[PDB]
Amino acid sequence: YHQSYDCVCVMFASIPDFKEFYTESDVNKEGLECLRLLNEIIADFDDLLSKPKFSGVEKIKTIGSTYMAATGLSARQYMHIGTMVEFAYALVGKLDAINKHSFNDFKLRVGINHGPVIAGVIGAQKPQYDIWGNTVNVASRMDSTGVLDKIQVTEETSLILQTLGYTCTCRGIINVKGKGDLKTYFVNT
Amino acid sequence: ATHRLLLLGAGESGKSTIVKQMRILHVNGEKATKVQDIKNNLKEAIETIVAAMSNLVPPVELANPENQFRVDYILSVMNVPDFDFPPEFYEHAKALWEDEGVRACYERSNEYQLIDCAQYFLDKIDVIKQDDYVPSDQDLLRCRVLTSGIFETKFQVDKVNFHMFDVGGQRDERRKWIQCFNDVTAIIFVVASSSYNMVIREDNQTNRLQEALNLFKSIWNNRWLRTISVILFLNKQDLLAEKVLAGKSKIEDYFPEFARYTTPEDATPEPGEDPRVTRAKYFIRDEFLRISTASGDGRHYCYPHFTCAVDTENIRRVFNDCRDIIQRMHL
Amino acid sequence: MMFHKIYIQKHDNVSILFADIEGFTSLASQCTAQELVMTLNELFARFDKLAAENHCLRIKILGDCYYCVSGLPEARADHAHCCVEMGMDMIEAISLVREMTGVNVNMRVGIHSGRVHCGVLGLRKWQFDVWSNDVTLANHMEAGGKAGRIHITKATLSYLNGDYEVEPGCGGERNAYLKEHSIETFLIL
Ligand SMILES: Nc1nc2c(ncn2[C@@H]2O[C@H](COP(=O)(O)OP(=O)(O)OP(O)(O)=S)[C@@H](O)[C@H]2O)c(=O)[nH]1
Ligand SMILES: C=C[C@@]1(C)CC(=O)[C@]2(O)[C@@]3(C)[C@@H](O)CCC(C)(C)[C@@H]3[C@H](O)[C@H](OC(C)=O)[C@@]2(C)O1
Ligand SMILES: Nc1ncnc2c1ncn2[C@@H]1CC[C@H](COP(=O)(O)OP(=O)(O)OP(=O)(O)O)O1
Ligand SMILES: [Cl-]
Ligand SMILES: [Mg+2]
Ligand SMILES: [Mg+2]
Ligand SMILES: [Mg+2]
Repeated sequence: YHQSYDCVCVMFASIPDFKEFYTESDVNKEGLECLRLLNEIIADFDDLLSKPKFSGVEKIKTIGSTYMAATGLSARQYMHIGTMVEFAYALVGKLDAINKHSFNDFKLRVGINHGPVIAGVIGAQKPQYDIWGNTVNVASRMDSTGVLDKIQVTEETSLILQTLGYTCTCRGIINVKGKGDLKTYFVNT
Repeated sequence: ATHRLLLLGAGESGKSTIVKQMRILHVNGEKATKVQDIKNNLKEAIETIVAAMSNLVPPVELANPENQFRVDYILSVMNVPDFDFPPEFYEHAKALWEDEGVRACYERSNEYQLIDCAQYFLDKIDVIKQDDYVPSDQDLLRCRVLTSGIFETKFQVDKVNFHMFDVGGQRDERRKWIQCFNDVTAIIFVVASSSYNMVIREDNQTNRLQEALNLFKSIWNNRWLRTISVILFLNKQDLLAEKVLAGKSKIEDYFPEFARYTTPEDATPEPGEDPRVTRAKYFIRDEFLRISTASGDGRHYCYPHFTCAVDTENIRRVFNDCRDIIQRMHL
Repeated sequence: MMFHKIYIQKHDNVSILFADIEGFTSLASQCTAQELVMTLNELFARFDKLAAENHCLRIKILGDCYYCVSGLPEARADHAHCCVEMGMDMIEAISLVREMTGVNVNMRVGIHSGRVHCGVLGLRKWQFDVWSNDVTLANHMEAGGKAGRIHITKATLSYLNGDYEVEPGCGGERNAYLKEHSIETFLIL
């Protein structure tokens, strides 16, 4: 069965610099070694879910080297949006530790939005939980048009974050493919 | 049995030279392509010294105003794409290399970026200039060419295979090392002991030996090398002694802690080794031992070796000692 | 050990097919989140069925992006024909979904053949995925595809043994990646 929700906070956090780092050679076993490092990265991110403060976070899937998660699938009334941002900071703490041991400079680029979504499975093969909707499309656009080391949020999302005590900055007005002109913000660290 | 060895260390420590010894010792048309590389070292050495003369503080002056014209020459061809290397070049170079000023500037070469094979190639210009010139084994050892990317080298010592991996030691290169961490028999960390009075190329401020120490700590305490042992090569042992005995650049002026240091009891000096030298080389080793002592007990160890990579004779000795460590420990 | 165990395995002689809806962000804007997930499901259910008949193994579904590879898990020298047959059926399937629904759906089919790494990543929420330069190419063949037809590389044509009629694709002029990598494309009839 497919359930409908009203307020869900979706998130996409990419590592743009990976695609370049990945190369297929005989020394690195046709690129297997590069995938071994991603497996370490994605694994470090995953164990944050075991922390008590992140019990409300749901890892949906992993697109490439992009980590997709969402909060509010279990339902200070809007705290779930503020929490997703807290998780964004945590992924940076983890990605930075990976940098310290692999002598790299990988930086995270985040995009968060919120709204109505549709949860459930799809197709005829495997029981894979996924969330759909415009809310999810925009979150992904908030990540693809973002800046490294920044959490880009939509306008509506900016309001809610401010109420919870967060500060924001106006990225400007950019044309998002398919959606038109949206005004976006950048959460202040 | 097969062993996979990875060479780690900062830029110019002596990694690529160690692989050239494995070829000379256990592996062995191309020798003619290295000529072009050797001539480049020569060109880069002369121009770097000359160009540095006016920038030092205080500026060093030529002893023969005649050479001022030759100075003008070297510079006019500094960044020329493909230099044909005419007979004039070698002449100008040689005259400059004999000028006391150019020599005084060379003595203070630790204050600007200069290649290690400088004094060696400049001393044999009359040999490299010939058209019938054939590079010696020692010539290839000294020749310098930056390493970029990863390189594998397979060899054999008494029907036992060894895969050697050579990587770039410069900051930007380090990011590829990770690709070899998994399934490594042991690590060979190389250090430029003689580089205590120099600075790295990347920023022109961080002390070279300190960059080595920090890098070692980063490798020793790495989360993916928790059980991999490290064979430490305190390379450039020849230049360390020459520097210590010359007394121009004092070791305690860079690393203050030296003043409160005495040679250890278990110290085994070389026959005919100066007390000053002994005390110096063991000091540098102890710095790296202080790091390896504090962590990863029993899981992995560190084995120090005094090394001079361009001494085909010395490398046989210490590599056979390594072959011992590897087999004796079941690695 | 020191590196988390990695459940990945290399595989040569495989075909990777990618499909994507054109203007999906635009579509999710017009109709209700419910109807969208329903029309999107009507399509994927049929695809998943066709995947079994054509000897293809479906990988994931990222919004409107659908991908499956032939020649896995068990090696199949018939591979490249499976993906072509898959896309063939896919196109008709989309035609009927557009027919009974009344929704403007169109898709781009991109196929390529080469080696592929496969397995899973991380610790939580595992989903069988594939990675490799060749996989990256199949994806770009879809982006650089032509709406309604089947875009394939020369590598794939060499595994077809001359059974399908094609025409000059011109993928180099529709996608920067295919040009910069000197890829010769073709369109099936
Ligand atoms: N005198 C002397 N010169 C040495 C010694 N070891 C290396 N050299 C010289 O130092 C130079 C640099 O050594 P090299 O091995 O090329 O550095 P590297 O560590 O490989 O450098 P990289 O490729 O990471 S950037 C070479 O000219 C080499 O001959 C040594 O023990 N004594
Ligand atoms: C991990 C590296 C590399 C190169 C491996 C690879 O083939 C990919 O994972 C594919 C193509 C591939 O896994 C198929 C799915 C999808 C989602 C299309 C991937 C992304 O485009 C990845 O890039 C991004 C941007 O994450 C990419 C290209 O990344
Ligand atoms: N559940 C999901 N999982 C993963 N990615 C998703 C999911 N839902 C949506 N997406 C994403 C983010 C936006 C993307 C669909 O838009 P896409 O980038 O394909 O553009 P588009 O369909 O508007 O146009 P086009 O494909 O023609 O360029 O798919
Ligand atoms: Cl060094
Ligand atoms: Mg080198
Ligand atoms: Mg689309
Ligand atoms: Mg898409």
